[PDB]
Order: sequence, then structure tokens, then C-alpha cells
Amino acid sequence: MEVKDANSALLSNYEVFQLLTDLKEQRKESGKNKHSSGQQNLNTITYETLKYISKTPCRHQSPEIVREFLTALKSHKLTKAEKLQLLNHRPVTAVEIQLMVEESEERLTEEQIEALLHTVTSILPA
Amino acid sequence: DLMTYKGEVLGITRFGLAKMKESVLMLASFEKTADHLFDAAYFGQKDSVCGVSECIIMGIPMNIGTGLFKLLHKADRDPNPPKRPLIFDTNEFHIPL
Amino acid sequence: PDVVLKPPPLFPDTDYKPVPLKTGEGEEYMLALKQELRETMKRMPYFIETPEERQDIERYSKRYMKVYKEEWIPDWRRLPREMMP
Amino acid sequence: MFVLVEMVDTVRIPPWQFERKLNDSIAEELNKKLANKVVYNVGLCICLFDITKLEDAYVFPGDGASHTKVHFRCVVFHPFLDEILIGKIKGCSPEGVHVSLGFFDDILIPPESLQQPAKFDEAEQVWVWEYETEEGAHDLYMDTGEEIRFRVVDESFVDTSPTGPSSEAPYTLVGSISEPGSWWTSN
Amino acid sequence: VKEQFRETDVAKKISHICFGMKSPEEMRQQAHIQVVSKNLYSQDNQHAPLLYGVLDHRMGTSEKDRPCETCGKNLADCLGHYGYIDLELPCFHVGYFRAVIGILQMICKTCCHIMLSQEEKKQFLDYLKRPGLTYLQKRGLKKKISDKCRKKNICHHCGAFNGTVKKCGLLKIIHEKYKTNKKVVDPIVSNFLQSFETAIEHNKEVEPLLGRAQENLNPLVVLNLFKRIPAEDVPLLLMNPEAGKPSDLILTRLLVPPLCIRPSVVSDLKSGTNEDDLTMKLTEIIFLNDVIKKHRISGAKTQMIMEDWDFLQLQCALYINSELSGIPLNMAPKKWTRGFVQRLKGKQGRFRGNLSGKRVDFSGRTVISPDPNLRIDEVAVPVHVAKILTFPEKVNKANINFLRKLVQNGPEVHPGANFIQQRHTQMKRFLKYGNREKMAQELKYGDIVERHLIDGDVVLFNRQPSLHKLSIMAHLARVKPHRTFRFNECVCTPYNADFDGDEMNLHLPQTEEAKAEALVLMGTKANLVTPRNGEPLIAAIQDFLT
Amino acid sequence: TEGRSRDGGLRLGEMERDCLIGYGASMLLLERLMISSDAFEVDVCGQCGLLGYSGWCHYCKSSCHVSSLRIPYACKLLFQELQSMNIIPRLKLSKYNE
Amino acid sequence: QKRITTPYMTKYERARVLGTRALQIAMCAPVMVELEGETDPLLIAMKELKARKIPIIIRRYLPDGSYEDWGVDELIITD
Amino acid sequence: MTQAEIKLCSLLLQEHFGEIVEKIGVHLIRTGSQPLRVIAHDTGTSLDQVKKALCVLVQHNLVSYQVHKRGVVEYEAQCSRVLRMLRYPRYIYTTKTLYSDTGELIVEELLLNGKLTMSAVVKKVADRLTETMEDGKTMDYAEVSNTFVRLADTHFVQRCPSVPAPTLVINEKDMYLVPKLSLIPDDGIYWQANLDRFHQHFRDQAIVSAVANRMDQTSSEIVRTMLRMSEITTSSSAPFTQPLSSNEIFRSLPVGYNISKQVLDQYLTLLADDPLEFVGKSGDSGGGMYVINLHKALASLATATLESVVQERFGSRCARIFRLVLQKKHIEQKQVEDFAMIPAKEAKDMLYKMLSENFMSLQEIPKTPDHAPSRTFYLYTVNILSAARMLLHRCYKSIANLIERRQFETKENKRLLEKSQRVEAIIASMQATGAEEAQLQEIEEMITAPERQQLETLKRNVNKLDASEIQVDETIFLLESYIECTMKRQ
DNA sequence: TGACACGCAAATTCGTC
DNA sequence: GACGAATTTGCGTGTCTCGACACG
RNA sequence: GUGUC
Ligand SMILES: [Zn+2]
Ligand SMILES: [Zn+2]
Ligand SMILES: [Zn+2]
Repeated sequence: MEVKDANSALLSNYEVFQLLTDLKEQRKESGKNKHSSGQQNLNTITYETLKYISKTPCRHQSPEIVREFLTALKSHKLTKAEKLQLLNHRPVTAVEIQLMVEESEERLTEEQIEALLHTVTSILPA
Repeated sequence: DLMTYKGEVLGITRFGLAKMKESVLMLASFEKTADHLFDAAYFGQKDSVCGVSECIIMGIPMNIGTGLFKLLHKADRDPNPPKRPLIFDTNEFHIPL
Repeated sequence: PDVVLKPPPLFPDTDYKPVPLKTGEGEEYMLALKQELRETMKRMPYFIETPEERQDIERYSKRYMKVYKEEWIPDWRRLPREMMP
Repeated sequence: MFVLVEMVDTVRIPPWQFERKLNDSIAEELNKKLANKVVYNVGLCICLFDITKLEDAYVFPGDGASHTKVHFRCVVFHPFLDEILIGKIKGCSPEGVHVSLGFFDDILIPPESLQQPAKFDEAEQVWVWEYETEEGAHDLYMDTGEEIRFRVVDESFVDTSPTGPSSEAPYTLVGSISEPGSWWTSN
Repeated sequence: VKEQFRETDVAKKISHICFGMKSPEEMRQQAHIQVVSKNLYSQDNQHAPLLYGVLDHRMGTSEKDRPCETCGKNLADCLGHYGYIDLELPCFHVGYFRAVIGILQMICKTCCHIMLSQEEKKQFLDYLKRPGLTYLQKRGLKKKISDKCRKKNICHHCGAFNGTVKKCGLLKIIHEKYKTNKKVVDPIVSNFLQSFETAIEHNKEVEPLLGRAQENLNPLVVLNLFKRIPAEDVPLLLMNPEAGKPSDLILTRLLVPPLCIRPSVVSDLKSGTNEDDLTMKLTEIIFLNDVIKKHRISGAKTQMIMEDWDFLQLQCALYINSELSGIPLNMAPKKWTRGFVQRLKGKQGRFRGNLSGKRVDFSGRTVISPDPNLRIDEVAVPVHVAKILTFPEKVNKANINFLRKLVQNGPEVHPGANFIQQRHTQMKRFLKYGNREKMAQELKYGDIVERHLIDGDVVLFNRQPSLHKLSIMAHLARVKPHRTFRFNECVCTPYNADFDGDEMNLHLPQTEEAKAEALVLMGTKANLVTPRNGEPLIAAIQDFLT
Repeated sequence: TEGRSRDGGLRLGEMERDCLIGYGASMLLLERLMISSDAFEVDVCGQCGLLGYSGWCHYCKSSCHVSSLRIPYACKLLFQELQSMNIIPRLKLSKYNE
Repeated sequence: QKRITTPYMTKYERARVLGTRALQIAMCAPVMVELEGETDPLLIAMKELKARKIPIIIRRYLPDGSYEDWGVDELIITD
Repeated sequence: MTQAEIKLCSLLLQEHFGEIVEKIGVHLIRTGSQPLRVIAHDTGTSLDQVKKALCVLVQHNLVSYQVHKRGVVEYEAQCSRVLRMLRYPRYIYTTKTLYSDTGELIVEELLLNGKLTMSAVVKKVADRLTETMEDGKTMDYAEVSNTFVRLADTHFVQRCPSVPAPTLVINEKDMYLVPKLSLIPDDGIYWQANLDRFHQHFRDQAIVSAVANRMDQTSSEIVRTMLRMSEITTSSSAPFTQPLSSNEIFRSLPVGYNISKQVLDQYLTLLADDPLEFVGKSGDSGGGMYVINLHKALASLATATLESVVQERFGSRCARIFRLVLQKKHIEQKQVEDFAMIPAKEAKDMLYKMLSENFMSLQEIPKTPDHAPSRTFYLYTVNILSAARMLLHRCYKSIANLIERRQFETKENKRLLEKSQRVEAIIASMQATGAEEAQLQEIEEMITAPERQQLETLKRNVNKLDASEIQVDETIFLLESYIECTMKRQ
């Protein structure tokens, strides 16, 4: 097959969660479970993926809160890719902030670090 | 009009058919094969198989008569379906440094 | 009229061995001179070592990529006027 | 679940399955086709997001089926270099440690783990960590473990194609010990 | 572990075909085995293939006593492998002789540079580089360039006089140089003449003979002058650079074709084998390859090596054409053999003999008889022929109880099937050895079943001496137990039958897509007027008119 | 094969092919010359047009650029016969969709 | 967009459409008519054409490369 | 021109220049002249990179361009000028054997940048030489320019055609002026090394060396003197040296050599009365003048090269028959053995092995309008021109194979090489901080025996191949001078 | 045993040194 | 007056010269 | 090769 663009439209994990939640609830109602292994592969992939996502504490956030938190973090500098790299997991600890950005010692200060820390703790629930 | 559209009054022989038409294996399937094949190998040109004899030999449906058009299946289809909107990638938010 | 069943080797062993070379101080001087000419013209701006480089995602490590892009002045005056980059 | 990639391919619809919508059919046969398949360098496909534009169908004389060339975007799992993630360790080996993700069940960390790691498998699989600067720390890791946070680097792509006449891990990652899971990080 | 994505079945079409000639290097690169032995059969227990021989099983099997060697398979799924034979002395080619004598006229023989001017080379190149080029426009361009290359005898690049190039004998090239005219004495010819008397003090029988001593181009100088030609002037020489190259015109490495292309004949007469003429010619030319290598060490004179060389050269050129004219009587064989072009050229060839012919199955032919009790589009078929012919069809929801009754009827009765195919697994099963009561129930949707000829079938009926397009038609089949062909007399004029000794033939379409095409175009009701003038051809005959 | 003593078939020559051509039918002309006479599935390569085997080439020694097609056995036999005459039919494949 | 081709249905396209429909109906296809008890789907393929209930679009190609879409129901069937 | 030279220059421009530029360079050798857009189209490369490759090729005076039909610019790449990159070390060594490091470092940068101004040469030479010294970093600009003038008046570094419409027509004049410098802005004047002068000097060196190891050591001083007076008046094409007399020769002889008049004439007549026939005397009863023959000496040189090749490959007994048949032209097969006392069996073997490799020709003499291979006469003859031209085609493929073998071994032990070189910088910077012999045993045993034994063999192999390359490309130079002299541009 | 299209070649005339 | 160039014409050579079926 | 159209 032919590919137009190899790396394109970088998405998030909650988008995959939301896409896979409604994909299987309508598949079991419509599908006849006709092709055993062909459907089994998709079922296994989706089940393992949704399990890994549900173990990740990022499923309790609807898109409007995501948009609000992203617009709030857009303020200072941080990074286009490190934006969703920081949103992929919970930055509650100050050590994970130092590992998110490969160099977080000379760019900004730690007070602005705890600021965004509490900003994020006010966003995501537990 | 077949022997006048070239510009010269042709006759239907091996030499006239060698001049009016342009297919290697077609001209070889009429008269001397070795001469035409060796001339093609020496020159080394490419031949797009579109003649009835070529399509019969190789096995392509000839594009003369029934094979001139194409059929299309009419069913429920949508050219541009409504796609899922994004919640992450909108560049007026994603401003680079 | 005899027949061979085992094919000959792809490398038939030659008749004689090659000749040793001549060596003088000028010879190794020219050898080192060629070895430095190749390395220096490999490190010249005329040598295009930049076909094209692709980068998918942007990183923060933009400090260790300060490559100095100084082309030689093409001297368009003594050059075909049609070709203008 | 990292990058959605656009692709194009011709999909034939069975001549007997004409009652179902062509969009629904195409989506189902494109979900079944690329479900658990690894590709050359793009990564590992997960599922299908949506189709962008759908072309017309052609009926070739001789078969009687319906061929349609549609562009579809599928979700492929391909992370970048400096990305931290959590995993559940499967087991230990004298060469790295074998850990698995939810669906991706093959990643192994090399001997590059810490400042004083020691490996020895007498009967079971043991990873011990000594840490002495001015006090003494001894961390022990046995048969199974969970919640290991590490960076995925040294990504490798190997292709499997039939060599010769027709008469095994395509995706490979390693990890550096970042946050073993009390909690003790590593920097 | 995860599985890698792979394309299911690569289905593609053929866009266009390109013609090109290979080099000995590429020939060896493609070749598998190198034949060095001339012994065809080993003189051991039984008839068995000899390793590294012309009749080897490493190129492909031809019969059913031994499997394949490269890939374990049988004669059905086996295409073939090639081999390479190295020649001691490079030889001339039979089809590339005109190209060689033309290039020798174009390029030099002292400098290997095309004789043209710088201003004319570009005015030929820009005319050559055009977006539209037919095969005839390049036929005349070589003709136009050869003229200007043969007008001038002195090159502008260097200062040497070439002469001219003509052929002699059968495969022999003499470059006419060192001409002796009676106007002025040229220093080159003078030095040439002074260079010969230095050996005419031993034998005084060549001073009457040196006056026509000239340059005789042999394959060894010809191949090397094709290696010193620049690749810059090749696109102007009308030679595709990607397909061919000027050097690749001299054969020095012979390509052994696959073994499946030359089947062996077996006799129930003498426990006897009969090889192909190609195989015999190969075993005869390989014996010439070993007789020259023995004589150089054994010690031979120039002529005894030369006649063996040109014998090996002529046996390779007579292996393809095999009808060449102008052969010496001492070299001419008396028995006739067919070569590679003899398989192509001729009425019983492969171009219009096999490809055009392609004898059809599911057909028959029988004497016709009158029967004025049918319609205009009807024809009677005997039950004996209808029992042999079968028509495959897939079972729908409407054809379940219609074909279940037929498979219950049986193959011995006229309405019924003989072969049954399954939906997924594609294999045919007989209805005579197995039971019909149980396979009737064992039927699924989409099963191919081939039943006998029933009434209401689009069946083609025609005659052999076809001149016009109405000589073949399609009618509806009808089974009648009289063991003869019957049809209406009104449609006898299109076939031009005489009804005393005529035996017409009948064809049965196999696919459903063609059964509908022969009903609308080749219809008896549709085809009633003739395209020649427009008169109705089917009106009446003598008896009805009277 | 030829003859009734060996249970052969009938021959379809050029004069009867002209009658099918004058009508304009292409499906039946291809059905009773390629489908019912000799239907063969061959494979070639895209890099260099040559007859491979088992989805594998001996010229490039790589199965990456490998595809297949439907050809009558007569045409493949003619190609294998002409390749021994220093005449290599370099083929260029394409998708039927293309 | 204006059609520059004759509206009468050719027999060359009629035969190919009939063949395609006959081959598709034998592939366990949904019928577009309530057929009588009768086999040989070729015989009932003409019934759908006589009633103008065939979902097939004819694409006519011009020498330059222009494509023209026509409906079987829009074509005029004359016999 | 042929596939061998194109394959050689492809690698020569891939290892010297980049891949993108060498692609367009090789594409310019298959087609003589082509428009820019057609080139950028058929090559498949974008316009910007094609212009970069073109300006790179022009900056090194490797490709030319001309104005055609309407206003178009047709480019042309000459392969003969490209194949002269294997003699750069020899050129620099010949500049350094007469002059000193001044001329070497002046000319080594003129061939790496092609068209360059002298203000840049003096600049870079002064900078490099000031950086070479340690305490006294004083380099006079006048001494750098003195060697430049010595090159200019000996015709070693000439002026390329300067600037006098779609483009400008570059014109050349006979104004080889040296504008007076201003040492601490002169634009439009670029200098470039003259290669035919180097070829002439190499020809004189080869001639004097051959006549030295041939007969005498003293007569080579006399001929080198006779070749030193004609450097200014004689050119390359001219086959006959301008006439010179003995009285003028005795004027200019070396300072450390005291040879009188009549014995000098003795030496001159011994050089004239000689089978080699290098110098020829045209004189009178009173006196006369001598003329050196270059073509009939180059022919002997190429002949000696051919006999050396056949003697090293086939054997001395075989080269004996080669020389026997070269002397007696058009000899017959049974009469060659009564001369050469060699057994008939292996004699015929040697003859056929020579002829089957294109080392000899056979001419036909029939007595009938029919060829009649039985009733005809075969004669064995030798052709020098075709043999030299066919050995020249072999040398190029030999050099190409050597280059491919040298480039082949580097990419299997490459990561090993840049990994062992990465460890070198770990301790090279550490030794500056402080020498730790423990960090030395770290690198003493960190590299294993086969990890260090690979470079040992790779360096030797690369040296052997690069040393054989020069010994092979000197032979092509000795072989391309005999082919071009007989070639007469009509 | 008819068909003439290709080359190959010798007799002959206008032309300019 | 004598030599290089281009025209017209007698003479040399290669390819086939409808289809189908049955039997020995 | 023979026989029929
Ligand atoms: Zn095989
Ligand atoms: Zn020349
Ligand atoms: Zn291939």
C-alpha cells in the first residue's frame, strides 16, 4: 500500500480511549462474531489497549477540560510535543517534571514548576 | 482512406503493412519473424500492447467494442464523509517557538 | 577427446605471482599527501555532505545543532548569468 | 496509540454483500485487514480512525466484484526517543530484563540499568541493586514486578520477508531504569 | 510476539513490453548450472541423468520418474532454469550481422570514433531528441546517417583513412583498405608493401599474392573494437542504452534454455529415447569446444585451428536459423534439422499456430440432417453428446431444489451432474463412484456444479470454411435421441451447407459472462441481414418457395 | 492433442476469430482462447522484467519487488524460447486500477 | 455539464451489462425484482432491464480521456 | 568515453565530491550537451541541487558551457580533464622536488579550489605558515610571491580566460600579466595551474631516465640540457625539436661537469649513430645541428611497456617470440620455429594463448576469390597502436577494481573504527586534566585483541592499494602520450 | 514458378581547375 | 584538356504461394 | 499419404 505522510496528526491516548469505547459497544450489537480469528485479533488488541488505558489515570477527563488545560499551559513556553508528553501521565511529583523536559534546570525556575504542578493537580481528578 | 492518411498511396503487402502500423509482435505475426524481432532487439524500443492481436496473445480484453467503456456499480456511497473533529491539533493553539 | 564432469574452479590459480612495488621516501610522502587531500576535500564546503535530512518530531535539544552554513561566494559575475540561485 | 497514519489501498467488496452500506462494509473489512499487523517502519497498527475521501467503484470484466480505492487513517503505535512509560516486568535474564506492555509483549532493558546492578540466576531470577555513598541501600527484584517507569530508546526495525524460494520480533525497544516501583527515582 | 503485515496476493496487469539483449555477465548471473560434459546418458544401471550435463534435472523436469532439484515440485508448477556455456573463441551472431556491418561502416576501425562533424552531430541529436518518435522515423534515420558516414572516407577527428566494409563468404568480414590506385603513391601503402618482402625470401609464392592482402576482421578484433567505442555516440547510433550496448553483439557465452522447453520422446518400440534437435546440436557444439582446447597443447598449424574455429562458429549460427544460404558443400549437412526460427517461422509455428489457434475444449462436430420442426434459433443435439458436455453453475437460493433433483437423478440419466465442487476447498468429486443421496443434502451456498446439456442453452454452431462473419451463430440447444445434428433449413444459406457430406461443429460457452454476450450479438433473430449490402439472407429454400 | 484416436479437441483458426472480431465481442473471444484452452499464473519482478519462481528472483536475489499475472502457457513458452535467442522481453507491470 | 453523446442504448453496452448482471446475480446477489419460478439467472437478467431496475452506471471514455457517466435507467432501450 | 572511464570517474567524484553532484556529473558524460531544464528533468533531481552541482563543477573548471540556438546554455563535461585527479600527489611532489614547501602549499590549494586569486593564495599560505611556526611567526609576503613569479615565468600557473545577453562569452587572450601586488583589492584575475607543462616535464624526465639506464649516465645530462633549452621555443605537438648546434651546447652545460669540445661531439655522434635514434644530426663538412625526436622515442617507450607487460604476465620465453615477430613483420607459422629454438608444442600453445588475448593479429593471403581457409596463407603480425589502446582500457578497470576493494573493507569495520576513535578522545582530553595509569589500563584492556588487530591490517591494506594506484596511473600517463601524438586533428 | 522492394555496381555528362 | 561528383539502369537475392476432420 | 466438405 501507499502512504502519503508517515508521521502525521499526532493524537493522544484519551482520543483512542473515546474511539475504542464506542467502537466495541456497537460492534457486539451488530456483529455476528462470524469470522473467529479475524475478529479475535481485533478484540484482543482493543481489550489490551483499553485495559492499558483504564489502568492509566487519564480516562476521567472530557475533551473540554483537556482543551482548557492545554490553553492554560500554552501560556509560558514549554514545548509542543512535551505538552502532551506531560499530559500523558500525572506530573504530581516534582521529579517527573525534571524528566519530562530533558533540560529543566537552566530554562525556568522551580517556583514556576510548582505553579504548573498545582495547576495540573486542580485539573485531573484521582 | 486507410492507404491515404499517411500521405502516400500504400498497398496492402508486407512492406506497406511494415510502414503503416507500428507494433513489433504484430508485424512479426504476419511475415518474417526473425527480421522484425532482431530489429526490435537491436533498436530496443518499448511497445504498449493495445492491438487486438497483442491483447489476444498476452491475454488482455481488447478495447474494441464491448471493451471500450467501463461499468460502475451504483450503491450507497459517500465521497466525503463527516470525519471526527480533533480536540488536540488546532494550530492557532499550537504556536511554535 | 576426454570429458570433464567436475566443473573448473571459479578462481583458477594463476601462472605467476604479482610484482612487489617500488618504495622511496617520496612514495610514502605522496601516499600521505593523497590521504590528506582526500580527507581535506571531504571536509570542504564544495563537498556536499548534506543531501537532505528529515526530522519528524521537534525536540528541545536545539543547542547541539549549531552547524555553520557558509557557502563559498559563487562569483556570479564570472558565471552563467542564466543560472541564478 | 501514538500516531495516526494515512494509507491507501484497493478493497474488494463481495458481490453477495450489497445490502450493507458500502461505507460500513469498507470500514469493517479495513478493520479486519489491519488489526494486529506490524509494518516495515511506521510501527504497529492498532485500529482504524476514519476514511478521508472515498472514490468510485469499478467492475472489472472477468471477476464481477467491486473494487474501491479509499484513503483511511489508522492508529499506529510508534513513540519517539525521549518518552517515559510504565510497564509490568515479565521476568529477568542475565542480559537485561524482559518487560511487557498491555498489548506489546516484548521489550527488554540492557545491562545499562544503574550504578551498581548485579544479576545472578542460581535457580530463580534475581536483580539486586547496591547503593552506597555514605549509607547503605539494597533493593531486591525477584520473579515478577510491576510499575517500572523507563525511557524507550535504541529503537530497532527488522523486516521479515521470505528469502529464497518458498518451498522473529519485528519491533524492538530497550529501557533505562528511571523510576523503579515506596518510590525511588533515578536521574 | 507479533506478526508482520504482508500483502495477500500480488495482482497486477502488464503495462508494456521492452526488448533488450543481455551480456555474458548477466547471462552467467542468471544462469544456475554450467554444463561442461557432453555425455548425455550415463552408462550405468539404468537411464539416469548425468551431473553437469545438457540433459540435467537441475533446469527443470520433463517426465514423471524423478522430482525437481532446485525446488521440490512437479511438471505443473515448474517454469525453468537456464545455464551458461563459455566459448573458447568468440563467435559471430546470425541475426546481428547486419547491425555489425552497419556499425563497422559508421564507426572507424583505427580510432573507434563515428565519422561526423561537430556541427552535424548536434543537428542530428536535437532531431533525435523529440517528444514524438515512431519506429519508422528511426528506421529512416539510420539510413540517413549511414549515407553521410559512407560519403566521407577520411575522418575529421583523426587523420587516418578507413576504406570500406563489405562481407564475404557466409560469416567473414574484410575491411577494404590499402587501395592501390594509379594516380599517386601513398606512403601508407608503400610502407605496407615494403613490410611484406621481409618474409618472401623463404617462400616466393606470395609476391604475386600480396597485392590484394588486406585487413580481415575476425571476432577477436571485432569484440575489442566494440569495447573501445565511446558511450557518448551510442544514443546517436540509434541504440537504446538502457536495453542494449554496442559490445553486446558478439556471442561468447551461450545460454542453455530450460529442460522443460525441450521434451524428450520415448518409444514403446526399442526401450528408446529420442532427444530434441537442440539438445543434439548442443552436444555437438560442446564436443567442438573440447577438440580445440586439446589441439593447442597437442600442437596444430594455423589452418587446422582456423577450420575448427569457424566450424564451431558456423554450427552455432546454424543452430538458430538452420537454413542459411551459401554454405560450403564440405560443411553442408545432408539431413535437415529445425532451429529456433523454424519453430517460429512456418504454418505449424508458435505465433499463428499455437497462440492464434489455441484448440478449444467442450466442443464437438457431427454430420447435419434436416428437421423442419424446430424454430429459427433452435438446433438438435444428440443425447450421447449432451451426456459428455457439462456446464458449471453456482447454486443460489433458487437453484437448490433444482440441482438437488439433478444430482439425485444421476450421471447415467440425461438431466444430471457428474462433478461437484465445494465452496472453500476447490476440488472436484465424481458422482459415479460416490453416493448421490448424501451429497444432495451436503450442499452449501456458492457451490459449483456441472450438469449435462439441457434444453434452453446458448450453444454455438458453425462450419469450418469460414469466409464471412455470419458463418458462425448461436442457437438454443435441444436434446433429441437420434444421434445426429438437426436444424432448420432456412438458416442453411448462411452456413452454405449442401446436406450430403457436411459435418459442422458445435461449441459450448463455459463462463456466464460470455453466455450473455453470444445471445445479444450472435443472435439468429438479430443477425438476419448481411453487412455487405443489407439483404436478408434467411428467407426460404427451393421446396418452401415451390 | 490432434485427432480422435487420442481423444482431442477442435481447432479455432483465424478465419473464425475474424467473425468474432467483426461482431465486437471480447468476453467470449477471451473465454474460449485463454480460459478454456490454457490458463496459467506466472510471476515476474518489477525491478527487472524476468520470469521468476516461487515468488523469488535469481537476478536480484530479493523477493521485495515480486508480482504475478495471468498469461497463456504459449506466451510464457515463447518468452522462455526467445530469451535463449538473446532476446529478453523486459516486462513492465502495473496495477489494473492504475 | 452537457452530454455530447447519443442517448440511445447501444447493443455493445447492453450485452456487457446483461452479462455483468447475470454473473452478479449468480453470486448470491439481492434481486431487484420478484422473480417467477425459473432458473438460469441470465433469463431473469433481461427482466430487470425491461423494468429498468438495474443499479449499474456506464462510464464512456473519450479518446482524449474524458469520462461520461450514464444511467441504465436514463438510457433508451429499443427493440 | 567508454564504460570503464565512466565507472572510474563515478567513484572518483563520489569519493572526492558528493553523491548529488557526482550524479549530475556522470549524467553529463552520457549526453554531450543538454539544456538545464532537460537535465534537471531526466536526472530526477530538484533544481536547487542541480544548480549547486553545476556551480561546483564550474568552480573546478571541470565542465564548459556555450551559447546556442536562441539564447540557451548548453553544458558539456569532458572526461579527460576529470581523469587527471589521480596525479595530484605527483604534481605536488614534482613542484616540491624542484622548489620548496612554498610552491607545494601554493599549488596544492590551486587544485583544491580551481579558479582562485593570488591574493587568496598568499593569504592562506601566509596564515598556514605563520600557524606552523612556534616562536617566530614571521612569513614575508615577498618570498611567497617570488615563487609565484617563478611559476608564472616558467609557465606553470597561467591565467584562465577573464571577463570581457543571456550570459557572458568568456574570452581568452595572450595577456599573462602579473599585476603588481599590495601587501599589508584586485578582482577579475584568477590563476590556475597548467597541466600540459607538467606532462612535458614528465616526458622529459622519462626520456632522460630511459637514456640514462640505457647507455650512459653522462649523455643524459647532455640530452636534459638539450631538453632545457627547448622548454620555451618548443611545444607539445611539434614532433621535431628546434635545431641546436654543439657550440651553443658547450655554452650551457652544468657547472660541476668539465667536458671538452671534441669529446662532446664524440658523445653527440654516438647518440646519433645509435639504433635507438633519439637525436639526429643534420650538418655539413664544416658543422651542423642536432634535433631530438620525441615521437620515435615515445613509440619505443610504449613498445618496451608492451614487452614488459607480456613478460610479466606470460613469460620471458613468450616475450622473446613477441619481439621476434615484432622485428620480422608478417612471419609465417612454420618459419617462426626455425628462428626461435623453442619446442613446437608449447610454442604453438604460447602463440595461440597470445592471439586469443588480443596481443597479435593474423592477416589473410588467399589465391582465390573464395576465402578457402584450407587453400590460403596466414601471417602473424603485431600492431602497437591497438595493443596500447587495449591495455589502456584494462588499466582503468584495474584502477576501478582497486578503488572498489579499498572502499569495500571500510564499511564492515566502520562502526568499530568510529567506536575505537571515540575512545581516543575520552582519554585525549583526560590526559590534559591529569594522567591516570588506571584509566590507561582501562583502555589497555578495554579493546580486545581482534578489536585492535583489525586496524593494523586495514591500514596496511589501504596503504598497499593506494600505492599500487599510483604505480598503475603512471602507466596510463606513459600510455596516453603515444596515442595522442599519432592522433592528428584534421 | 509470378511480385517487386532493397542493395551493388558500371556507363556516362555537367562542371570547374 | 583532364579529374572528382552525381544520375539512370542491368543484375544479384529472400518469402510465401486459404481452412477443417478421419484412417493407417 | 489417402478420403469428404
Ligand atoms: Zn524447478
Ligand atoms: Zn578516427
Ligand atoms: Zn527481480
